[PDB]
Amino acid sequence: VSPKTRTSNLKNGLTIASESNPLVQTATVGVWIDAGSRNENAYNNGTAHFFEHLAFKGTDKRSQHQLELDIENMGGHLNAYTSRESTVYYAKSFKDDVPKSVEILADILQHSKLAESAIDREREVITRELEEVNKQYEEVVFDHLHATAFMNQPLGRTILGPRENIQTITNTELRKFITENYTADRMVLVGAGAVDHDALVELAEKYFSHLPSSQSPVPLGTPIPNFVGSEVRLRDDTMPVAHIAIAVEGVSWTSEDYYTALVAQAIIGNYDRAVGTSRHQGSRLSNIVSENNLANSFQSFSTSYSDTGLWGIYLTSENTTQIDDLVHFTLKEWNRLSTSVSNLQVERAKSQLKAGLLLSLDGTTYVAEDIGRQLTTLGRRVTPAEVEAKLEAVTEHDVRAWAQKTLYDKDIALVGLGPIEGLYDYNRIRNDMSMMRW
Amino acid sequence: ASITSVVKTSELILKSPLLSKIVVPLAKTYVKFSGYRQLGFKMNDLIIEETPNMQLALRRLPPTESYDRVYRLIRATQFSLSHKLATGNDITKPEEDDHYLIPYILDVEAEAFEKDALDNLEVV
Amino acid sequence: ASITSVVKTSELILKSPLLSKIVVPLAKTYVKFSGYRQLGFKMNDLIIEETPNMQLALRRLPPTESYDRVYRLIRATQFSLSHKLATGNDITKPEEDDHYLIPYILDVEAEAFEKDALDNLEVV
Amino acid sequence: FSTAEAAGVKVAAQDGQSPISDLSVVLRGGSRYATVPGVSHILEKFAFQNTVPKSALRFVRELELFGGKLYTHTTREHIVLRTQFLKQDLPYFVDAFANVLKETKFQQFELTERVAPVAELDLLKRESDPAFTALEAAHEVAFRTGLGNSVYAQGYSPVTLEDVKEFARQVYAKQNVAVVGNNVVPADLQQLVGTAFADLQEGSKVTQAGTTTLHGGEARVRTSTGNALTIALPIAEPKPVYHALASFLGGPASMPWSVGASPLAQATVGTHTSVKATYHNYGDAGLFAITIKGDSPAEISQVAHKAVQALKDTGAEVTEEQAARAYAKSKFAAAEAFENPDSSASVIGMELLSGVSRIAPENVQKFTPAELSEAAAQLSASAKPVVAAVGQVHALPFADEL
Amino acid sequence: FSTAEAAGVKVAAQDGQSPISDLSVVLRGGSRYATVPGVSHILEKFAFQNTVPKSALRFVRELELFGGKLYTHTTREHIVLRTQFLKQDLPYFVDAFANVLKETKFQQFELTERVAPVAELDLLKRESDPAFTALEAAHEVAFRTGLGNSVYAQGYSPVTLEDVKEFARQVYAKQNVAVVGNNVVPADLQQLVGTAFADLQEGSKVTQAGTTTLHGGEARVRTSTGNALTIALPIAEPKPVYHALASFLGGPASMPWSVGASPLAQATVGTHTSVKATYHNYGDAGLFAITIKGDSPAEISQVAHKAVQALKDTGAEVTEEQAARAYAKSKFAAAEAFENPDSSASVIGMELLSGVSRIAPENVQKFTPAELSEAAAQLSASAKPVVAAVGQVHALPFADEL
Repeated sequence: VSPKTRTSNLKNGLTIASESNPLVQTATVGVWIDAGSRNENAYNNGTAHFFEHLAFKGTDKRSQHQLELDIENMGGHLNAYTSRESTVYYAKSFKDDVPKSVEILADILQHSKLAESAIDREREVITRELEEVNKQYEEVVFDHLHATAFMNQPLGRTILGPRENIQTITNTELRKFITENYTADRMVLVGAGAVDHDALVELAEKYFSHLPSSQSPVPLGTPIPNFVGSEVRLRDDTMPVAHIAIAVEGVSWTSEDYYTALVAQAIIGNYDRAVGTSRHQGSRLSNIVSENNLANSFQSFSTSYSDTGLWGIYLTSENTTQIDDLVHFTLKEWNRLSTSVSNLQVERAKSQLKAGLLLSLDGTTYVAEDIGRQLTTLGRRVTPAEVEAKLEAVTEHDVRAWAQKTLYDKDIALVGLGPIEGLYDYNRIRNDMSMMRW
Repeated sequence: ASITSVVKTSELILKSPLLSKIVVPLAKTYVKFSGYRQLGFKMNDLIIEETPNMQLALRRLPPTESYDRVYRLIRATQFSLSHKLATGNDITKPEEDDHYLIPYILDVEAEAFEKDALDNLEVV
Repeated sequence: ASITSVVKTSELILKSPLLSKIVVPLAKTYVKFSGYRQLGFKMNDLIIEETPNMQLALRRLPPTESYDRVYRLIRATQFSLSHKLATGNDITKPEEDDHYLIPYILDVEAEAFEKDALDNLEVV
Repeated sequence: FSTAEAAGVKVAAQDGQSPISDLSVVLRGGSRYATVPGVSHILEKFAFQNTVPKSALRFVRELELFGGKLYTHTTREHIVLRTQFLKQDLPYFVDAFANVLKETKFQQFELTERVAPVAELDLLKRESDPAFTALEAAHEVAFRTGLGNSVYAQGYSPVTLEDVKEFARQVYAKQNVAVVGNNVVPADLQQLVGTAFADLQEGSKVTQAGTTTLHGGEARVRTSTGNALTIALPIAEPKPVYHALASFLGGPASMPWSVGASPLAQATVGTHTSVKATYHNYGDAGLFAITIKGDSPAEISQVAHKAVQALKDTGAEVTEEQAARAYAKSKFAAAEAFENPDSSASVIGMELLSGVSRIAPENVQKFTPAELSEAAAQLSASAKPVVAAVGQVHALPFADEL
Repeated sequence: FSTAEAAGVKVAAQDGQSPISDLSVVLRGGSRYATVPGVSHILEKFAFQNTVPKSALRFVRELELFGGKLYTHTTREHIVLRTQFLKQDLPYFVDAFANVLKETKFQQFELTERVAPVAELDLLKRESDPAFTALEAAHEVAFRTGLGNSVYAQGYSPVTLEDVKEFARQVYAKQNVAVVGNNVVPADLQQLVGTAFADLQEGSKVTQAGTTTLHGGEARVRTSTGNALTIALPIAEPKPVYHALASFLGGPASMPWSVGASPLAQATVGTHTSVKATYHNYGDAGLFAITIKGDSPAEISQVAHKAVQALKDTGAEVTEEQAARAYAKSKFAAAEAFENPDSSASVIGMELLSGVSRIAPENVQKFTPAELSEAAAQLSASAKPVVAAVGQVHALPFADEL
């Protein structure tokens, strides 16, 4: 039984949340913000990601070089990432270097220069990033997947933004973005590892007390997405591996079906020919795929947002003449979540998940990421006892009912990249979303 | 029938003193009248091989055993088409009639049957 | 008919002043009424390719020319099934209607025809 | 980690307040002890195959019911087999390790169909990074055998079932086995190991065939899949100052979208190249390496010159600021290594199997500017520099150019 | 061979009394002059492809009507294109060479479909012999660039059509071309070359990018296709005594089913290994090599030790008998080299292009025992020994062991 997550607020409405571990000697402190690319419009799309670059380009006190030196002298590192709904800025350090790291984070968030010279310099760096994501096939597939599933909607936009915006982003719009979005009621200061909660609250009172509050404070993790059944094909005969994602509209963080969708996802599970144990997994799809050499890997996913989600599978295969079989067998395993699953699969998946949700948190950065994610999506850290109860409440009837309303005979978003000549047209893929025998 | 079945039932009989006393002599005569040794076959050469399990067991034979099996099958086919029987050293002597394939097929089937069982497990 | 034939006859006509004066304007109207440019094709995209010689010429196209041809064929197929015509930049302008494939097929055919001749040589 | 002994097996455990326990068997069976090339990698991959009590299939299906996970890796010193599970499932995992060490059926079909193909995919994934290849090549040049043996199984030298069975006969013995339990009650682990590993052979300590000898040289691995260059300096007397020097020279950035303030980081300005200084202590010898990868062989060559200059410059003078920065970066690196389960297990494994007491991160020595500059000076003035070039090798530097 | 000049082209011809003539164009375009790795091999393979007057197809069909044959090879110094035909067909062959040098259409499809695949089969056939690989590896270590460039095109460094076309622009020029006619009337050849090669560019002398630099080292090529080991010694001042020393040390047997009386031959007794000492003069540097192949890496290692000892022993004393044996074996080797059309062409090619007057076999110097022992002493005590191991490289010797 893990130590209790302590939570305090400041007057502005900044949440401080901590989980101490007296067995480690490092600490991860950082700021989780309930804001990301989705908060941009079409004209300033790319701003949030642009700011992330400039946050490390110098503040009103420390220059770019001084910033570098200060962190080098601390001994640990700083890291940041911007997603569609969430931005994170954290610092991993030694136990007693925590006050330094909180001070640096407070500086780069509140007091960043955003100097025209630096805007202009990064504008090329970010332009080069547009032509090099092209290599990260999983990311290419998932970005096209969001773009098509949420066609012409904010969740459909990329994080980098269009080339056009990169050339026209000004310090004015950068400043406007972080003034509107980086408000105290949207921010959580998180500490995990060798942190004292009371010490962290004091550091918050010292550095984050002059943060603006938003005019209308909504609760943390407050949001209408209209999913489009659709396909993007990026055929490239020169690539040896096909990458395919298939998804349906999934569940939000606060859906009542959140755990049901996780259990369903665990019934299909993951597979990777490179891992020794994968040929012995219990999942039916795993057995079909491994026996017939249909794929190098597959990974089931259930991505959530504040008001929607995507539930589906990502496949990679070199078997270019049997892509049809791979997709066919995958979707017939999904059909069985509607028609055939019983207590046998459901209780097996529950067993696997009860551990999986706890195992994931195996270092201070993972713990901080868990506290930060849960605080910015649900408004609270959910105790493992509550999570164990919600998983236990999932029955086979719940899984069947969920799959019959979410998967069965529903539109999919489909992205294929690589040698995908063998991937059939939309109708034949979508026809596998039901079974004529049932 | 599975090789596993055949081997288990045979072991029940070989255990029982009474049963073995009456079955083993019959089985030996049966084998003599069967006449597969007169075409230079070993018993295991006759087992049906057009099955996933048997194809896997044959792929696991050591190369030497596999080359020798191919020759016995070719040689027996030549006796069959010529309507001749083996003579001399081509006749399989009882001491040469070794169960070279049985351990491989028993391992393949053990896994196949465990997989079937475990596909039907119920968390208690 | 072979591309070689077509090209040689065309060159005879283009040489003759009289002939070119009467044939070139006809050929230009023919091409306008043919209407392949309105599906975004270049003339050479229409040449029959299911022959050894043409398969070899297509394999010798530079990769970029080959990728662009694939796109024009796919785009034209989509116009055909939709019963639409190209508009704007999809229409092939006369200056874009380049004979990208003719030099490749003429080289393939030159060798094929020389091989036929030389297969029939008689030492004198 | 309270070190104890249970039925002849050294057991170290540290209780915690988490629902998650990590149990690791550390074996003295890494590649420096490998009888034939690649055997330690193959033995690692043969863990959790069919045992006499429990098939590989049954083990995986039951592990899924506990939601446990399995991690294995091979180093130059150890084979590490780690399981991660919920605290309460400890007895199952102890018994699983016992079955692997006592009763593995090493069957030829497992080697051909399961073990060797997985070992081959493992290596191909690692080699996708040219820097991995360069640092492996550098150890091979520097040590030849022992530490110079390849860690991983290669196609040119095939491992046989008899090779693996012989090696396992040596390695899977009480004298070569240490049990390390993170977030495991120490008294409970001793009781379980004491019953489960009682009938394990005693065996004898596995030893390196031959003494560690140091050599200089060059390796030129021509690939078409990326470019890298290692500049290694073999160390005859491994000393803790080289950790501080590795962290000082640095190379990676401590901040997103930045180059960094470390000498080696500053050597990469204007280039799409990365650099990393590393120090490898192996008890009886050491290796100090600087690895540079990039897409341009011209840029790698450029950085390589600046890198060796940086080392020479350090041998001249270090500032007090820079020496303190080295202490801080080095304490941090020590702390995170003792946290990471993979490295943690091997650290206590080394303490248990050898007798090298672990240096706690809080006890990491502070080196003065004098001590750091002296360490860099010895390296700049090495008689046996190693250079491994990977990629367009005709365009990468040579040792005599550096 | 009467050396003359016809329209700016150096022509050497020797009339004889046979119905068969050999005409060879020797080009200063070998691999030491290469701009890109493998271009001289590719240019050699592009000879007698499609020219503007005559297609490759037409050429081959007409060559069959004359019953002529075509031979091409690349060295470190030259590209040699030789034709063998009946005496009377001389004008056809001269005109064919003119078409190749003046009017080759270097077409991309020829490179992809014809030239590069043939170049790849050429190399794979040569590498089937591990001794070829070892001696190639040794030149690469010893010289790095120039003489250290690979002779043959490899897959890792693709030659492009623009590479080959640029190189041909330099090489196919009057300044880089020599014509050598065996059993060709010298007056008739001059008249024909004078009309056919008149419109060839003059161009400029192709040069080695950079001076020849000597280096020592090791190369370790892992193959699964047999074992070999070269022990090379780079020579800064090439001297004719090394021919005598190569022939003295010997290695091959001079009679069937025997071992031989040469020091290196006697080093192989009790082993299924072969040995060959070789000396390569390249004008400005040289390489003295001893190559040992065999199926057993243990036996190769054994012979390698004895081989180095043999060289040291020679540096001590050679008897008068042995020095005379060296003169005899060396005169014979010289004579047969001037006879073989392949090597003959390059010998006069080097006299015509470079200016190195040929040494007639009858004018081969006799070296005293003093001069031979001094040459061997200078090799045993070299600062830059090269060792290239091919095969099971973990089991083959290293430079520092020898």
